[PDB]
Amino acid sequence: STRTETDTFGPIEVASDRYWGAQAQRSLGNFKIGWEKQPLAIVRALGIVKQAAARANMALGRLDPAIGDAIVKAAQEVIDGKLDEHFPLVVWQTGSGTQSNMNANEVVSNRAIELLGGVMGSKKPVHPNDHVNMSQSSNDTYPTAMHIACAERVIHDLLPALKHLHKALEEKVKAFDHIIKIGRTHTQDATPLTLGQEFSGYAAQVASSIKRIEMTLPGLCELAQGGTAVGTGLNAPVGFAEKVAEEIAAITGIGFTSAPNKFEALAAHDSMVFSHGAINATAAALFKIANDIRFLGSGPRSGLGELSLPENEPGSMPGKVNPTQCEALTQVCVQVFGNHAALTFAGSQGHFELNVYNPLMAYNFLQSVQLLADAAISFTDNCVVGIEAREDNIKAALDRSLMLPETMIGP
Amino acid sequence: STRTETDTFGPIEVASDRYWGAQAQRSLGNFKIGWEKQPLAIVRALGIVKQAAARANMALGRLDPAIGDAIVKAAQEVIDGKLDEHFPLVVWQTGSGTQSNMNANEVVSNRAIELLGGVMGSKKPVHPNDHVNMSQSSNDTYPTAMHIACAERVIHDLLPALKHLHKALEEKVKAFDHIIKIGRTHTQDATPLTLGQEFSGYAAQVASSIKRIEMTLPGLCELAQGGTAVGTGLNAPVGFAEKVAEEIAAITGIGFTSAPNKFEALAAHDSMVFSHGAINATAAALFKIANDIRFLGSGPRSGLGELSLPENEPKVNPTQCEALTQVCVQVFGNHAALTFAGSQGHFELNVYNPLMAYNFLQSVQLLADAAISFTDNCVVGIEAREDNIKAALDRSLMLVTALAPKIGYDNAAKIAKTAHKNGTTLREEAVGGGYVTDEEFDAVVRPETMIGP
Amino acid sequence: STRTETDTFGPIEVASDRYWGAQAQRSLGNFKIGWEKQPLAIVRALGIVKQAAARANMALGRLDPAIGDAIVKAAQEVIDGKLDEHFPLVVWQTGSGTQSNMNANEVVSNRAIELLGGVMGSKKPVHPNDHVNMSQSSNDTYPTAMHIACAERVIHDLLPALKHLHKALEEKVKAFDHIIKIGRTHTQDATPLTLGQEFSGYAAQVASSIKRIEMTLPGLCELAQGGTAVGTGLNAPVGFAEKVAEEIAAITGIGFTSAPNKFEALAAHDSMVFSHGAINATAAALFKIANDIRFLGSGPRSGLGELSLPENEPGSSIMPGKVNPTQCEALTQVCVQVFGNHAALTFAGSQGHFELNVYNPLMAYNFLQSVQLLADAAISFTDNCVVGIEAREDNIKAALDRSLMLVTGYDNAAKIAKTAHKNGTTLREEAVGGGYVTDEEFDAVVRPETMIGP
Amino acid sequence: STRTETDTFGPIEVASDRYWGAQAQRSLGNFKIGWEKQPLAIVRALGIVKQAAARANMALGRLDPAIGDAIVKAAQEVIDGKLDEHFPLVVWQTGSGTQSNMNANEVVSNRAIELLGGVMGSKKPVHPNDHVNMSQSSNDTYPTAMHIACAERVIHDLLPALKHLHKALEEKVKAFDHIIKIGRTHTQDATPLTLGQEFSGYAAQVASSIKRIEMTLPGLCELAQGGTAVGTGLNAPVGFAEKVAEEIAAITGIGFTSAPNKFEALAAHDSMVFSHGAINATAAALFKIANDIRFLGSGPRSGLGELSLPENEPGSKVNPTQCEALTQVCVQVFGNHAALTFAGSQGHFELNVYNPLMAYNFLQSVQLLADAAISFTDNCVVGIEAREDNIKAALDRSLMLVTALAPKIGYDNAAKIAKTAHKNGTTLREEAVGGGYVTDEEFDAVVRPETMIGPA
Repeated sequence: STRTETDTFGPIEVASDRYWGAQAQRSLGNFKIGWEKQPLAIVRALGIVKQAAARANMALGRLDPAIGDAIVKAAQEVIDGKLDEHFPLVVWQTGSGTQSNMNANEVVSNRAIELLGGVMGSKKPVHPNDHVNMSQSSNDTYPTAMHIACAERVIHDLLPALKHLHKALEEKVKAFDHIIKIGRTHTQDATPLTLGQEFSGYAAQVASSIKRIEMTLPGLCELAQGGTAVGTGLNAPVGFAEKVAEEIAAITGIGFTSAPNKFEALAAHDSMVFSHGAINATAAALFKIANDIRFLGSGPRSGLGELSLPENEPGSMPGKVNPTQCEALTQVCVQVFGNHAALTFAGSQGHFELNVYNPLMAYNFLQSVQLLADAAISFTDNCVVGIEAREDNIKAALDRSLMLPETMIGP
Repeated sequence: STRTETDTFGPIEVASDRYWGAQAQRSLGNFKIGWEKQPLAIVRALGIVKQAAARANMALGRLDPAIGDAIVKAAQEVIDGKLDEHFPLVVWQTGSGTQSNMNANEVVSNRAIELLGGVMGSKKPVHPNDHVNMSQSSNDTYPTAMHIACAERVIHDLLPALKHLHKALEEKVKAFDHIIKIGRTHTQDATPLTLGQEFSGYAAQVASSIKRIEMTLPGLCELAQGGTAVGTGLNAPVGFAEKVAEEIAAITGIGFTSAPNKFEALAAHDSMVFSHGAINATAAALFKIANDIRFLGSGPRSGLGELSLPENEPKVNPTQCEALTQVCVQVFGNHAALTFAGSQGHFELNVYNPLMAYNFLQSVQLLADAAISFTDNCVVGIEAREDNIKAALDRSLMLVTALAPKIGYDNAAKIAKTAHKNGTTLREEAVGGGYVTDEEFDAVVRPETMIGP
Repeated sequence: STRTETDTFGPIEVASDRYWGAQAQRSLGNFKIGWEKQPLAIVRALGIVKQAAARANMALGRLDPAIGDAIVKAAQEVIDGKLDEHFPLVVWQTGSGTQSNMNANEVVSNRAIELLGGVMGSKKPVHPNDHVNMSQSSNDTYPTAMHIACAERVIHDLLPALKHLHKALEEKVKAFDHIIKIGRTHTQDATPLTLGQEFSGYAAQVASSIKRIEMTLPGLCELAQGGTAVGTGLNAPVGFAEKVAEEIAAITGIGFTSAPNKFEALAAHDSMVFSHGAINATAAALFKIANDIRFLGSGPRSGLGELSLPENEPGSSIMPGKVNPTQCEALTQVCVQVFGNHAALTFAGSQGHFELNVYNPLMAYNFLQSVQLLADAAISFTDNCVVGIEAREDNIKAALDRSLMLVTGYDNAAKIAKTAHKNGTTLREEAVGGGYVTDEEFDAVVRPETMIGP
Repeated sequence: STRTETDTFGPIEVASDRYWGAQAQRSLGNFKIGWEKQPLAIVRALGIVKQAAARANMALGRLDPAIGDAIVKAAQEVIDGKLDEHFPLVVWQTGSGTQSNMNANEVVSNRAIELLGGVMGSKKPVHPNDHVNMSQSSNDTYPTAMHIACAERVIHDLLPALKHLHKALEEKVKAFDHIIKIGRTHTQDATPLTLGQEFSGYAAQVASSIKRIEMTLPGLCELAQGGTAVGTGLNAPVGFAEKVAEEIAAITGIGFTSAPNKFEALAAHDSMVFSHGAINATAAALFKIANDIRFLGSGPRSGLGELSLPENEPGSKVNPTQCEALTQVCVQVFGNHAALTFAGSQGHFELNVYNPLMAYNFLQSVQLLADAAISFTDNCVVGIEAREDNIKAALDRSLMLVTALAPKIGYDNAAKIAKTAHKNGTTLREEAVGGGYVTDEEFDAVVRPETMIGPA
């Protein structure tokens, strides 16, 4: 059961229960590459831009409110994640993200047609290019969607995750502050510090990571939208760039702004390279914390034996508790280091007016953010909060140390 | 509706619909991290190990044929892709791959039980640990499945994909052999070469990439199975290591062997770092090829204008070039992750296995799929813009050297500078300056004699 | 001839005309690895720490001014770079930088001794450990010196080099604002923009890079000094951490502070990873700029032919066209080197163990190499390429009139396009020669200057 | 004083004691970038190419013996490392390596002129371009020199350094083969193995790395020389490509060959990406080995305490400083590999113009790994001693060996022994004998670590 959809290349059959159009159907056949569909955060962001564009185009007298209001309602369904199944395209597509931009135009158009009681696939009364794509190019819409999605996930997922981790580490600083243990430098026995003090290092690394990320957000919140095809703003109304950013800001509740220079915003994504550097630095910090905890929990008898980590999956030898949350997190952090290398290389590869590595950069950034937010929460809830000190082992080691104690942990 | 499954922690409910057990159900909650499930190639290879172990275990008299035969059939369904929906676990789990090993044990055990008309969840008469996992450990099974999957996907997907690309390139070598063009070095106009010669470079890069990959296969084909928990082989029967590798080889049609040192095989995965090194080098070659083609197709008026690339989407954007180059950069990133994970083994065991399996297999899948798509949707349909190329050939200043024999260096130089200043051709400055007749110009300046030694 | 020097391990011979002592001499023999000695910027920074520590120790009455004043003068010579030949140790040493710290203690001690008329090698009256290293550890001094060195080179070398390039780019924006050219998207012909607008993108990328770098400096300027061995501050006087940071700030003219958590400052160097992330992002920006200019200057006849780049290397008389974009090549090579350095530095940054990260020299070396190369290459690409760039106006205009992009009367706009495309002619030759519109109607309609803004 | 050297741009002064010419002198001011000069292995290799080219040109009758014999002797001094101070140019120059090729031409020409009693700077009777650079282009010469240098250093430095390390690891396999220790998986206590078995893993990692590197050498030994400017071989005599490769092979004693496709050899250096992938893999192996030894040596009292590593410097306790040097070096190689790979991707049309960058990173990787492998071997591995009393004492304290009682006393009674030992902080013996599950003699009869270290 199909309907026939058309574009400048000709007609193509689309499953009747699907909202997408000719171009999306073509891209399914042309880009059979890999496992990865466009991140759902990008799908949502494309919804935000189509909705904000409609609102700005109406306010600037370019769009019939009969058409515009239907676009707005249809795009809300994309925003709310109700139409996720109508985005079947892979990451590994045209480097400007044109196929997914057109996927969003077609879906918003067909759903709006349906809401107005029109015939799906006919492009009437809501046209995918003339109305949904009005005042925009793929060249400026996809990079805008990237920044929105990246900022949103950092602000709503990653930063709360890290604060949650920080709070748990601070609880441990307070609980472990009276526990005096032996320091290790070069892995060799050294002078004493409290377990609370050691944990205060971990906490400080996490707080610092939070601040580093936050500092990079203003860059991320500058949007390409309104630069159109090459950055000149040609074929956009005067004032569109500013207005559509205000509309985007109002939808998201995040202080998005129009980029001061559209040529810079199209030809390069240096803000994402720098923001991803803060996430890269966060991964190095979390790696170290997780690796330390791993080793401090080693044993029960031939290890360092300072920590008792919660046992999350079933045992049988007695006392043998694998630090599996440390393992999940350290694996995630290394993934991020790899993502950062790809993201950086892609960022260097812009040509003239346009960087055509957009889907790759969005996919790497969003994966890093998802992985680190998820693993930070999991490591916190399933490891950190339940960590106990093995005080007898810590005492018994200190009393059998060569290194020498309440008078040895101060300036 | 749910079935009660049990482990040493206690009972937990599993959808009656599902073949997995207590460990897998627990891991769903414990590792709520990311988008990525275990690659289906890893699921298949785990099926392969469990099938091969059951056969090895039966031939060594350790496993009763009533249990073993059911295991073999249940495992065959995993191998064949029929039970993919029964592996719901993420990549980002315990670093030995234990949870996915357990997932495989439970799925095979339950399906085996059902084949025997027993009660699922009861571990009778096919026990997930005692029978499906017999003579093995998570530590030696998951890295074995890693190597099987990596070698299988390279042999069946990547290698044929590159050969397909190589053939399509060699065809263009022959078709474009007669087309003389201006070379570019440092992006500046240079001495000539044929479009065929230029494409012979691309082909040779692909052909060399294949040989580099093939060379790393023997190392991938060495399997950790039989090292058990720490490499010693404790709790595996004498001969199990060798037998199970033979069984795997028979299942796959590929020359898998038992690794000569099981400690090296558990504590590190250097052969995967090396293989992916060949994949990384192939990504660099493919990137350069796609980037060249991208620029050679630039235009139609203000670019290089040498190639006409097929238009697939509704002035032709080189979208297949863009897909392939993005894929190659992804591989560069994957290689850094895989290398670092490789360095991070501790004592008897490397606990970055799922991360390494995921990266290696993603690279292989992307490179293979993009190579095929680049071949079919770009390379085969490439046309030379012969009028553009010839026009440029005639407007070039590079051919001045051919006049030097007959007219001397200083005169040729004077032709070139005047042509450069005036915006004119060499023929216009040579013939119109009296240095040579039009008959002699055509006799001296022969591009066909400047593309060889 | 050689002077006998002594540590807890035994006696060892040191060349008589050298100021280093027993631990330096041992490390020379023990670490025969690589081409790279410690960056001179680190040597300087070690001198700074020794000078500052002496002044901080005197102000807290732990060090006798007779000894202290000689240390200051000796350290000054290290700071001024007068004693660089007395630091023969490689980067590829102990991971805390212990041996370079000791190299600094031994050089400043022997020089101060020689300044007080004493006997070199005798540790009197200036002891390398008890006086020069007083109140400090290698674990807090080397990381302190790393941060001083990195911050000094970013502030004095890289940022001025970037401002210099930005200024030169802004002059080209003004000069090229009138020149309308064809845009390129996916490398395909696209709608018009001016060469000035294109260059304003480059200028904005550099300015943004400058801002990203500056924003990371406060983190770099937090110092580990005072944490001593494991971070607790043991064996350093109360108030030493604050005071020595104040002394370091006075010496360098830069607002260095004492790190609020010494455990974080010794066990990890996350703020270097973050700062180097700004440098990494700068290298990606510079890479794209240089690469664009390389392609825009390509030709003279079979390239893009938009820019004429200064020829800095001799050509042939028979090759009046060819100008290799060699400054572009130096810069792009440097940028790619920075991408590698960033990967190493990040990985090293993840590899701390318990109270101490022991990849310090690796990270110092990579960071400082990145700063040196980017600053140098930015200077050289500016003076030797950017300032001398000329637009090939006739070429750009000829390209603009041979273009098929200005088609956007009737609607054989597509048919004029497709015929010109088919025939290899111009839009004029088919729109006027085909009888669709006159020359004056063509010229009143097809206007690029109306197509470069909203 | 100075000598006037001239190119097409005009005259330039060169220090009288220096053999380089006009282009080398201009390159000093044009590329004031970085600390790094062209590696000396590249200088040597440029010497090799110039000597090989002279011999090849003479043999083909295109170069006068009076001129070439002088080039040959002058180039020999470059090859021997006698003229190193006359190559002052940085890595960070033109991407084809032109400036360094020119440097070699000028140095060879001026020294040759001198040997013939001519005037230095005159280009007579030996001309840097007409004679020393005959049949060559900078596009095909510098990458030939690059491959020569990389292969030479791998073959003479890195491979022997790795065999040296392997040899010292095998000594330790034999020494430690009697010593049974507790395994560690996930860093947790696990079943036993010998310290010899553990070192057998390290030794097999090193042997495997050796084979991986060797396998990539044929690729590295294929040379671009003869491709000239763009790959076609125009301006080179028929058979120059083959002959010059032969001459290079004869100078080096290494099986260099002429690359079967010159366009591939000029536009890309994928062979180097692949070989450096072998070096990258080696660094990952060596990092793991050194990191393990670091941790096994940890203590002396609150670490793992398995190994006593030689004390080279103060000190405290024994800081594992050789492990730190080697691990730092290994991470450096990971970074180099990323830069090298990306450069490899960046070729444009007929020529890759990231040559010096790739050369520099490859040779630095080789130098650092060879040096660090040797130093780690000599100053750490050979002197490593097992702390047998520590290891034995942990082996007897371990809960891991309960599994040996399981066949005799059953799987539930062994666990009861283990949990009680765990809770009480007592040994397996105290709980097994002291709970009447087994006699002292039976415990020694069944709980035998030496029977749990192999197939079962």
